[PDB]
Amino acid sequence: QVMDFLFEKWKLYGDQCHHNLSLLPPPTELVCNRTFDKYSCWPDTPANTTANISCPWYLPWHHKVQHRFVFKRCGPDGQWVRGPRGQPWRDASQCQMDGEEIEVQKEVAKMYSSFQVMYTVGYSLSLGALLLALAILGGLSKLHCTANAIHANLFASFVLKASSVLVIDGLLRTRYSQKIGDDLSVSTWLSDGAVAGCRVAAVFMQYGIVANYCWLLVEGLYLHNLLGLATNIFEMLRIDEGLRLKIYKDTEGYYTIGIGHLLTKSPSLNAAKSELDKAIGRNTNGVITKDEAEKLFNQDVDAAVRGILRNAKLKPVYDSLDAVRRAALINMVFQMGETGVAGFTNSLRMLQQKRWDEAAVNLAKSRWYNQTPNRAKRVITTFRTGTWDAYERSFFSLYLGIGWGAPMLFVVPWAVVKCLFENVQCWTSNDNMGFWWILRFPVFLAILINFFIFVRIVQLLVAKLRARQMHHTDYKFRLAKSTLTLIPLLGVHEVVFAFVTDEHAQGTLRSAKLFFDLFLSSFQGLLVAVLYCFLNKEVQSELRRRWHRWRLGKVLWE
Amino acid sequence: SQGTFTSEYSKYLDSRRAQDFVKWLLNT
Ligand SMILES: *[C@@H]1O[C@H](CO)[C@@H](O[C@@H]2O[C@H](CO)[C@@H](O)[C@H](O)[C@H]2NC(C)=O)[C@H](O)[C@H]1NC(C)=O
Ligand SMILES: *[C@@H]1O[C@H](CO)[C@@H](O[C@@H]2O[C@H](CO)[C@@H](O)[C@H](O)[C@H]2NC(C)=O)[C@H](O)[C@H]1NC(C)=O
Repeated sequence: QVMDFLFEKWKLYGDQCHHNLSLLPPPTELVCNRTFDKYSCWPDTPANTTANISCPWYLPWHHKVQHRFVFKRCGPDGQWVRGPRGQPWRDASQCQMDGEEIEVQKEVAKMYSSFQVMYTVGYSLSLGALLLALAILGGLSKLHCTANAIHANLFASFVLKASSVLVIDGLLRTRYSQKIGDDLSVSTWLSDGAVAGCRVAAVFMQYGIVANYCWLLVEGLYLHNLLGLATNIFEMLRIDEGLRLKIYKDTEGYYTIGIGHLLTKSPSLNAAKSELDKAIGRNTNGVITKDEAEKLFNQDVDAAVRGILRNAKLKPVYDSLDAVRRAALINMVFQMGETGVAGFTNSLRMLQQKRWDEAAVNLAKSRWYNQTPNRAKRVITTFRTGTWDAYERSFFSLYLGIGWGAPMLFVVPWAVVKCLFENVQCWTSNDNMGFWWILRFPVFLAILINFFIFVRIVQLLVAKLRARQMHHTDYKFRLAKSTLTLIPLLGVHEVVFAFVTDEHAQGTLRSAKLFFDLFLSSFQGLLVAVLYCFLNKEVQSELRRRWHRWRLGKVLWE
Repeated sequence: SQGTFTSEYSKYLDSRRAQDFVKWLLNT
């Protein structure tokens, strides 16, 4: 608003200079006629004598230079002393801004450009990593999973923030690189300008900033969910087959409780009661609880695993699987039988070859998919993704609402306040700007919420690790690792730079301290990219495999 | 601090342009 204030004040000087000159009386001697040499207002000045008027009030630094004067010599010929190329000349040397400030401004110009190249590099490489991470997740078709969908949207917010910062600095060069042509050029520059673009981009940055906070809260929320929701082999079959606490009868006629646990093949239901008592060690009349059923089911899986290892066709594939995909195999040996699953020769081969995508396509081309498409969809997903995601209730719709809905509630009201009451420069102003808190409240609330869930997560992770419940190979541990590093990585940054950026006094020290914070935070995109994509073992494996199929393709054949 | 830096920078660019308009008033 300094360029805007000065052009308005100079036009005012220009207008009221002509009026002030009109009311002057006609001369009585040889005089230099009343003029406005576009810089100052000159009255009728007698020949030889030098005129002196106070510095023009339209100047931004008028407050300081207030008492000084501008001079102009009137020639002995009656016309004003002209310049070298016959131009309007005057001595406004003592109306100029402080020589000390011009040198200091030349120094701030160097550091603003020096700091710009540095953070532009940081933002460029963190954005580059992000686009590559989104390309990888997307390309490998791994964006189906609830975890990856969250990561992609977290990446999208870090893309938006980083990219809108570069657009703002880019537009600021484009605008201020322009030359002061004429008064028409200035009028076109201020009024009919792309100052709107600057501000549209600022809104995307503000939204970027808050959405970053929200998408990191949903990471903590999704993890807090996964850890509590401890899905196992028993849980998937309690869904697929169903738990039956009372004494039921199997399809063949014989008595069977829980998840198809046979007691006696004979039709004697009275004798079956005495057989059930042998397992737990006490009388139950014919009904067992959840803890009794899952302890008894863990014998069925131990018995089914034994058989799979004794089977020459199933043992090669079984060993080349993780604990989750093994559960999907043990699951279909429960519905199909041991000899039945051994029939999936082609599918089992590619499931051993880790070709999860094409394995899932021909497993769906099976006669088994047609008979039970519901149960097949879930186990086919478990083989494709290596996660219990198909057997867990997703809150993904909520997560989009938290991640993108919540910043929406505060950025657009802010953008309205900004539009009416604080429509100045580029709108990027973040702290102690009056109604700064409109955008700070949602982030304060997200760090506060994200703090309490972190503690709950670490409390429940320590407990689950001490109870040998979670093994260092389970995908939940691997996800827990990258999430529980990112949260204290970003958390500590906030705490530290709250003391580092305590420099309130305007200068180069303040500017470098401001730069220190923003520079270290420019790499954040690269952090989320490595943690949620590049360090992912499954992503690393798929890329390694798709590269070896390329190494055989264009080298051996072509 | 990004927004706060970009802010001070634009506050500067504007003040820098304002004095350069005064150079235009002094030369024409
Ligand atoms: C005297 O100073 C003023 C500067 O504006 C000029 O005088 C005007 O001259 C025009 C003719 O060009 C007349 O129509 C006006 O009546 C004059 N203004 C007044 C209020 O007298 C001119 O540049 C200067 N020269 C003289 C001697 O007129
Ligand atoms: C601006 O120039 C004028 C010349 O007209 C200065 O005023 C004269 O100063 C003399 C000093 O001998 C005094 O008689 C009067 O104050 C002025 N002359 C008359 C009779 O009006 C004035 O000082 C200059 N202003 C400054 C300080 O820049």
